Amino acid sequence: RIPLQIVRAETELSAEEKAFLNAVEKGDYATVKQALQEAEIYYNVNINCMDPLGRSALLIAIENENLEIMELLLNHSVYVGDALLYAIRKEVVGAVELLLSYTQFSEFTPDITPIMLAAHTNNYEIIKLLVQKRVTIPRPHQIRCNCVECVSSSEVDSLRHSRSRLNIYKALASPSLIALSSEDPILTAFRLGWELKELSKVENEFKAEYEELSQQCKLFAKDLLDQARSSRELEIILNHRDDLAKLKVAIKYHQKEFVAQPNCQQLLATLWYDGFPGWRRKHWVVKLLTCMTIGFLFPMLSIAYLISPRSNLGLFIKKPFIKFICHTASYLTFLFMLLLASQDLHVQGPPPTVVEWMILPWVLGFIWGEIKEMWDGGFTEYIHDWWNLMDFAMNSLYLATISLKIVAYVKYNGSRPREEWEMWHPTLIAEALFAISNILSSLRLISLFTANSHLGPLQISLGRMLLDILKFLFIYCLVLLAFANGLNQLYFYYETRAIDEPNNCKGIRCEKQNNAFSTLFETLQSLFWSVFGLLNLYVTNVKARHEFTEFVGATMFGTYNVISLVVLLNMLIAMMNNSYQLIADHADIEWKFARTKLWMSYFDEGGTLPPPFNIISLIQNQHYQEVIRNLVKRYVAAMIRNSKTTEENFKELKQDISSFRYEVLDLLG
Amino acid sequence: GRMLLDILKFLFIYCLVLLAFANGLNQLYFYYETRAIDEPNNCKGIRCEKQNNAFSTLFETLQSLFWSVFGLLNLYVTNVKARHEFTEFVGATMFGTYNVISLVVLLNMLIAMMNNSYQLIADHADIEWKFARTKLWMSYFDEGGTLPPPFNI
Amino acid sequence: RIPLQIVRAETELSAEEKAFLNAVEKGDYATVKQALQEAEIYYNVNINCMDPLGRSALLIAIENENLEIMELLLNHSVYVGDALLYAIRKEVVGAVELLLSYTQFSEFTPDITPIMLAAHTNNYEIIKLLVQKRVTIPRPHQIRCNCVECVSSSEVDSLRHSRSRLNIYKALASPSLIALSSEDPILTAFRLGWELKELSKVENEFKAEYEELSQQCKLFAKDLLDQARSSRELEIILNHRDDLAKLKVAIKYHQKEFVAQPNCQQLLATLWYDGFPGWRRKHWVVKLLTCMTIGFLFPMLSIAYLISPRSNLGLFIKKPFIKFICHTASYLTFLFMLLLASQDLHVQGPPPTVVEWMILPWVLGFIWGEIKEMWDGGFTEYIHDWWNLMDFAMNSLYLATISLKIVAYVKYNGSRPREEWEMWHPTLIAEALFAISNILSSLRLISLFTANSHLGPLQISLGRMLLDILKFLFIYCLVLLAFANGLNQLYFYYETRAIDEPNNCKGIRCEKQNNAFSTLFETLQSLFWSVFGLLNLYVTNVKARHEFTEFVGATMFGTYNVISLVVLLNMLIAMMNNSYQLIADHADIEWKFARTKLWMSYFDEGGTLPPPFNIISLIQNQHYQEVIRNLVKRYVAAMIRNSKTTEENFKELKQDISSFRYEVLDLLG
Amino acid sequence: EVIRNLVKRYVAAMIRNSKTTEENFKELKQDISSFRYEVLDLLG
Amino acid sequence: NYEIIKLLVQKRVTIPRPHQIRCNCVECVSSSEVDSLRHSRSRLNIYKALA
Ligand SMILES: CC(C)CCC[C@@H](C)[C@H]1CC[C@H]2[C@@H]3CC=C4C[C@@H](OC(=O)CCC(=O)O)CC[C@]4(C)[C@H]3CC[C@]12C
Ligand SMILES: CC(C)CCC[C@@H](C)[C@H]1CC[C@H]2[C@@H]3CC=C4C[C@@H](OC(=O)CCC(=O)O)CC[C@]4(C)[C@H]3CC[C@]12C
Ligand SMILES: Clc1ccc(Cn2c(CN3CCCC3)nc3ccccc32)cc1
Ligand SMILES: Clc1ccc(Cn2c(CN3CCCC3)nc3ccccc32)cc1
Ligand SMILES: [Ca+2]
Ligand SMILES: [Ca+2]
Ligand SMILES: [Zn+2]
Ligand SMILES: [Zn+2]
Ligand SMILES: [Zn+2]
Repeated sequence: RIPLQIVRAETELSAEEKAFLNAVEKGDYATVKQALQEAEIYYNVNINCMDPLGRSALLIAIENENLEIMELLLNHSVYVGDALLYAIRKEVVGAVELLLSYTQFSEFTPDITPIMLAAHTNNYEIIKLLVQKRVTIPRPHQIRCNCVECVSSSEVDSLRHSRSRLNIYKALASPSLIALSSEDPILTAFRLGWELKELSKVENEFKAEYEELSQQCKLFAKDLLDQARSSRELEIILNHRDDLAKLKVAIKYHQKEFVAQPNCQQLLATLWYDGFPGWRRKHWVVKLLTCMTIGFLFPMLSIAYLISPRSNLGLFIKKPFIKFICHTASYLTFLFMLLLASQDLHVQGPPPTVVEWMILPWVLGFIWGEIKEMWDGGFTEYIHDWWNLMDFAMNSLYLATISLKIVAYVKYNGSRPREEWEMWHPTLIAEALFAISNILSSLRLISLFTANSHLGPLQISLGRMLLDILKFLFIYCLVLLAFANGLNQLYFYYETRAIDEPNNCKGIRCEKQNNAFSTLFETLQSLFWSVFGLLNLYVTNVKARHEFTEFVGATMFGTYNVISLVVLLNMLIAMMNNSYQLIADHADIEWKFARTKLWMSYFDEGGTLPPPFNIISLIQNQHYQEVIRNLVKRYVAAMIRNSKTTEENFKELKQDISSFRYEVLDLLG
Repeated sequence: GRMLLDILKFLFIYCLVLLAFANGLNQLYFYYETRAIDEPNNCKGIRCEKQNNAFSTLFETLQSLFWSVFGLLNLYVTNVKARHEFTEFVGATMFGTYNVISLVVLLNMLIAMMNNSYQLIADHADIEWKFARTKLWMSYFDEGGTLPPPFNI
Repeated sequence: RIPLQIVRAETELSAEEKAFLNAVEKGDYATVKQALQEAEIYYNVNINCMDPLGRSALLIAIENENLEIMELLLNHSVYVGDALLYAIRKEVVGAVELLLSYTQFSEFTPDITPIMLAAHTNNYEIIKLLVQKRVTIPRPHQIRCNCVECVSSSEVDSLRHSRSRLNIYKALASPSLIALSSEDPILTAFRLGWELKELSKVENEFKAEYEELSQQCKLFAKDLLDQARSSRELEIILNHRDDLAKLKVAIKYHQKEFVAQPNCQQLLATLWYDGFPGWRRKHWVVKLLTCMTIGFLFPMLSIAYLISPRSNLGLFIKKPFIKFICHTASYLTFLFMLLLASQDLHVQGPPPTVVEWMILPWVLGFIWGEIKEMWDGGFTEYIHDWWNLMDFAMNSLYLATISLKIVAYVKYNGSRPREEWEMWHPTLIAEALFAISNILSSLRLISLFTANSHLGPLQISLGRMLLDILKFLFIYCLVLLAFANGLNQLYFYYETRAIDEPNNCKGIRCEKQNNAFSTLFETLQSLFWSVFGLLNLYVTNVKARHEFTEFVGATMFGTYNVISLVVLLNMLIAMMNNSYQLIADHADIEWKFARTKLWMSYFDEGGTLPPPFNIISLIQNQHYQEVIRNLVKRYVAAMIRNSKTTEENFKELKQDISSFRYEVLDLLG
Repeated sequence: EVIRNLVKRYVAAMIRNSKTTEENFKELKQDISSFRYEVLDLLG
Repeated sequence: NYEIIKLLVQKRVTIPRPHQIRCNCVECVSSSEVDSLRHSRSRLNIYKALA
């Protein structure tokens, strides 16, 4: 048998104390009043005694929402320590008002204060009541602060310091506490969410709590925007300066839900189709014909803007959608010329052809536009855009091409057949670089999928899955390098000269593959091509009769095949499935944020002409404050309605019924 | 690592199917075994430029059926020098049934199992990783083994 | 503007009728009583008037659970038609008892009766109250009944007939109505669930409702089994005759949940490990060593059973687990001999070797065991097992092999080299058939995965996904046949003789593939092998300079590749994913049912010896009734507890409070 | 006529389905408090 | 709510007719240009009422 006793004993209550606590629980006002009056005289009952659950009489009265018994206990001067915190957590306005007018165990940490707890409960009534007085919340220090106080607190007690910081940020990120006590609730929500996201990044632990607090701030900003009821209010909000300034700030803080607001998107769409008033209601054929017409007329629009910007055609290109169409048409003509550029080849360093002469101004315009964007935007913004990396690569390659061409033009005059050219001849390197540049230039069209409704979210999904692909590539490369090292170690003894080969061809790119694993570089290439099955099996064979060596090499090759294809590739498929399912929910918001950034990029005056043509306050504050006041009122009302539309409710109902029953029985009897 | 368990579970039935078809193909083809001298380059087996004797012995049949999973086994290996077209057709049918089972059926079922297991274990990945990392960190708290090789000797 | 009016007008209530209905809704007993007494004299208020929702005063009283006002209305003789149905649906015992003691619109169809509605509500109290009287439910006819009444009702009104049949089956399948009024609740649940499943199969519409009713009956049987509290009760239940007879009946009706009951499984496990009392608590190595020892000693156990069944070794094989081990060991030795059978070949029809002579008794034993199982079990049971099909194939092939061998032995004596043998020589056909038989024999080991905990549910999952594979194979074959027809139509003009080929080899199984699409059979084979990439591209090339024909053939081949691989194979993967996710939940129950069938197959005396050694009542009814009574009581109590542990509840609370308030105000004032 | 029958049946069925929140508990408390105040006024 | 809807329809109540989906009258374009948010909200409210 297992004897069961009380290992951690406490102080039991007497019979009279238990009876008094039972009377308090049942809500019998008369018996509780008699017990208090008798305790004043006989001192037989301790009014501050706890229960087996640790609650005192005052805590029992608070938990039952019994205001009469609460006031009766308060009038008899019972212990009140931390009772206000319990009243606030219970979210009972009457208890809070009663207690405001006036080391034991506690359910609240020592750093919790009444205003902080009210903010944690996000109860607008109690938060407003506490802010009516002079209450303050301590300022959290910098995320990476290194002052003496922060390091001293961290070293003395890391748990307490982290808990206090989390409690402070829970208090500040309260939507009700931001609705009050905040000059600009929208900007406060933006920056508070950004700081919470940064804290989530920095704090490896407590990451989920900071992430959810940041998400809560983002949702509060979105709902405040949702409360707008007219286009005038929306324009006032988005144009406020601390045009579309606040929208730009929201984009800066990655407020995807705020930007993808349907009314914000509608306003941005009206700005986007400046020229066409009825683009929303048109047939597919009409839109396609209009887009084709504007694309084919892009040089005329660019020339008209160059000559006279103030005309029906001069300023027609400054419209965002028209500007986008013209830039896309210019890039498409550039790609068409790139395709045509491959339609005498023995000249060493030939002069550029007509197609190359037409291509050159586009390349110069691309370089000039890149450096102009670099100057106008800045450094950090330029480097934050990943597409710019590709642009840089393209430009560099093109520049290299030009350089090499010039070199080949000045260093060579004779016409020698390409068969006997040097391997590192300038023309061959220039042509290879130009081909790579063509590949990258055509691949640059992916970024335009954002402008499309059907292609945008798909591109978002693929870009997000590229992260899982990158994660898997590391372990794949580790396995590939391991097996390459092993196969090269095994096979490098049987390396044969190219002369001994049947066609004087050495390597795996010959008709009969040979020396697949002779060198580490060739072993890497062989193991790569085996993924796609282009490496034949007889490459694991050697001229000598070393059948054990051939079998071991074949076994290494087979194990590599099994791992890379059966195991790693299926695991990659499973990871992609999971990630795509995870990101399918938020694809629309991500796409709309990306498309909003694309649209905003075409609102600026700079960069109007596509290549190659580019180389040739108090009242506003008062209006914003009035609109913000209206939005805050509407948001508070809506959230109260949503909250209004548990076991403690049934406990309160029972308490009310019992109190009424005792009152009636006392009045009658 | 957790999906490796599903891989191990699937490997048993795959090996059963592979052994069955290897037994059948060897039983059918072991009569037409040819010497290495008769081969065009004195090379016998499937690791030659022209594959031959793919199903002559049980070991070679196992290797041929393994390499057929990755497509490195050519079709003409189901051909014999004699004019036994029925035997060649039956051997080719056995090879094709093995291909259908191992690739179309077994591999897709393995993919489905991996999907289910990965979805199941995605929820608790963080706790498992933190437990493993805690064990790794604790392994470096002890005085013993401070010096890495070769300084430990 | 859209004018809004009442298109379907009704009869509005007067002011006094509306006031009376409001008084009834509020529960004011005094005003309702006064209104009734005044209506008796002045006839100014219609006591049977409806409301805008169609409810009368009696229906309002019933819906509020106001028994006092209900009785007051009943004492004044108000219209009571269909009020009992509303009382039953409300599941109020007091209303039902009041109404039992005593063409307008109705919420219940005309075929609904009080007992049927009570069964639909599955309320044990009301069902018992109605069954206390003499109530009956009409018998549904046969599922495929063809009497005059059924066809007449179906032709006159199919909707009404189907609705009435569904209502009757909803009534009968009520767990409370089966707990009462049923001699054998378990057998009734089994057969009722089976019949509901058959109706679901037959009725293309209403399939989901019959499926859920059948599932409900299965769950009721499982819960009744769950209520057993001792092994004596469980043995009495499972051994009842209308051993393990009721368990066999449950297996017959595919009661998977009933069979996979943990207590049923525990009893079956104790029966399964008859010899070993402590097999549950043993190490893996001990179990493996014991299994290997018993497997290696299987011939000794078989011989001991043959000689003297009554000994420590004679009856040691009759134990189910030992019998399974011996049969598995015998089959494994047979497969080992099959493997050894491939270790002079110029003899036409050679005599059987030592390995073949050892194989022959195993084949004879397999055939004898198959026919013995066919005789002992029956025809329908034998053909219902799909594995038997494979067995049949194996046996047939083996028989064919033997026949051909005999033919080749008697028809040929000379030793001619195999190179110049006929294509259809008996020896070649016999060897091909034997190889196919070996493949099938080794593949037969899949059925033993059921006996394993880790391999069982996996086999269940793969078997269930084979259905999706079969479904996909139809459309794949349609596409394959279409493209084969097209490619053959295009290419059959350029068929070349085998002599013209470089090595006198014609077809795709040559070193240089040729005539890939010349004939329909060869086109089918080429398109099949292209799925696995073994068909080379140059097969779409012809000797003539018909570049258009070659391009069109290559385009057909490429379209076939795109469809079969990119489209069809990925769709197959998606289908397999969905089906595996769907069937992962019930894998354990399916596996345990299959394993129970496997275990039961080894409980019988017949078939004890594996090949080749196989060729050398009133008191019981009273006990079952007592146990069933105990189970029914426990099940009723448990289900009532589970149900006890809506807006109408709050409406009833408000009604009670208002009635109390009116009573107090009348008593005081 | 058929549409009238269908509309009646649909209305009844949807009302039944809707019948079969914190504001409900607030209303219950309000009713109890009103009854309590009425009784206390009537007695006292 | 069927009860309240019936009570209000007992009187003479009307709901404004929404225009064509691709209507191009002067009133629609004027309302869209003056306040797109208000016009869209009113159209959505009308269609919520009718449906
Ligand atoms: C598929 C092969 C033939 C490559 C074709 C290359 C280009 C001709 C395609 C690739 C991506 C296409 C672009 C994808 C995105 C859009 C957005 C599209 O706009 C919309 O879809 C919605 C209306 C709007 O832009 O506001 C305008 C066409 C455009 C530039 C497309 C123009 C044609 C592009 C450049
Ligand atoms: C993987 C390759 C080498 C093929 C091996 C073929 C056989 C040697 C394997 C295949 C399936 C195996 C069987 C799968 C199922 C079982 C159940 C197993 O029992 C259990 O797992 C739980 C204990 C119990 O049976 O009650 C006993 C071994 C046995 C017959 C296995 C014996 C060994 C078998 C026949
Ligand atoms: Cl070699 C290259 C270099 C840079 C770039 C980047 N870049 C683009 C590309 N856009 C045009 C359609 C898809 C994205 N337009 C530009 C206009 C001005 C400056 C840079 C520009 C593309 C290609
Ligand atoms: Cl050629 C063959 C024919 C039939 C069969 C069916 N069969 C089996 C197969 N069992 C043994 C282990 C896995 C399933 N045992 C038997 C005992 C008696 C009778 C038939 C029997 C297998 C192979
Ligand atoms: Ca750029
Ligand atoms: Ca059988
Ligand atoms: Zn600090
Ligand atoms: Zn009938
Ligand atoms: Zn209009």
